[PDB]
Amino acid sequence: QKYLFIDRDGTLISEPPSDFQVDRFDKLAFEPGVIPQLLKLQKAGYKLVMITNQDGLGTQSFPQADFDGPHNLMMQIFTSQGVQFDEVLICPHLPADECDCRKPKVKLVERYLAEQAMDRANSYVIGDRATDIQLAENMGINGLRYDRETLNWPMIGEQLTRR
Amino acid sequence: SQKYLFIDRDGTLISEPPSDFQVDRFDKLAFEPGVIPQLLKLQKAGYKLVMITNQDGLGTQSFPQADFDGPHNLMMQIFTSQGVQFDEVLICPHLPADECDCRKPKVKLVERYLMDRANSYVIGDRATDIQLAENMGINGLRYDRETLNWPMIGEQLT
Ligand SMILES: [Ca+2]
Ligand SMILES: [Ca+2]
Ligand SMILES: [Cl-]
Ligand SMILES: [Cl-]
Ligand SMILES: [Zn+2]
Ligand SMILES: [Zn+2]
Repeated sequence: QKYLFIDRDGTLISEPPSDFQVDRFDKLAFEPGVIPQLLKLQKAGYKLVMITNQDGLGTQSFPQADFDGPHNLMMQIFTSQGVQFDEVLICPHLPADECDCRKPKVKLVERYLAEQAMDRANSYVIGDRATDIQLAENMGINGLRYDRETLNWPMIGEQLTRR
Repeated sequence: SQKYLFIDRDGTLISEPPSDFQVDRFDKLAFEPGVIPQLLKLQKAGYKLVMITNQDGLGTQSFPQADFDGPHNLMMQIFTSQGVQFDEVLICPHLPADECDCRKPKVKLVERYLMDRANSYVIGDRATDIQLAENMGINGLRYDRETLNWPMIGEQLT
């Protein structure tokens, strides 16, 4: 079973440069081609897992309800279009917290690291940061660095369905 | 000449809010199932897309433009980022009691198009969308999420 463990901010949707929080609907913007390309990936046999660091989500620096609105709408869009994430894995912690679950730590994905849980050879972490790539290393799998110009959703869709 | 799909907004591309028929809040925005992949499938088959919508009283105290713009611009962001392009977005903002020239099924918003008539369509969920197709001299598909939906239409037209 091949899995794509996919980052949220800066990968599925744009990352706001001011505070790095999609905490209003006008800061919500899908990355180009993400929907058709995730559809294409699913049709090739990949299951999808969302994995995101959301610094201080739940607290007053990032109120749950400020996150929920655009997140839920993002999820309705995916679901309604046929894109299904098996899980959405979120670390709401601050880096100072030194929590167990903050990417590139593997705690959130521990069940996929069980011994026949996935096909490590053909599974990927897709994300736009070094920490996504480090997560992949920590997981014993491939890391793809999403880039809107140089490794984008159409390129990814093509590359991962190559035979 | 050119194949067009004249596509209704509320109830056809996006969900129609059941109590007040206005998508005037972000939390009332939802996409109709499969609308994105099917419109992309339709584009690849040579259909050009035009959005056509009655937005009763858009700009009045009951439907302020700023209330419309937010969810609408977001919907547009989503479509465009995913490769779906509407050549135009044609809006009648009037109340029915105004009896304007532009409220579907009247043909005014679309005069300019009045294209390959035999392969062109109005797609919408109301009898008024079907009447628009008749008034325009083209085909009408009565969208229904359950019974004549986006995957069916994508398949039918390709
Ligand atoms: Ca990111
Ligand atoms: Ca309608
Ligand atoms: Cl992250
Ligand atoms: Cl209408
Ligand atoms: Zn954590
Ligand atoms: Zn009008």
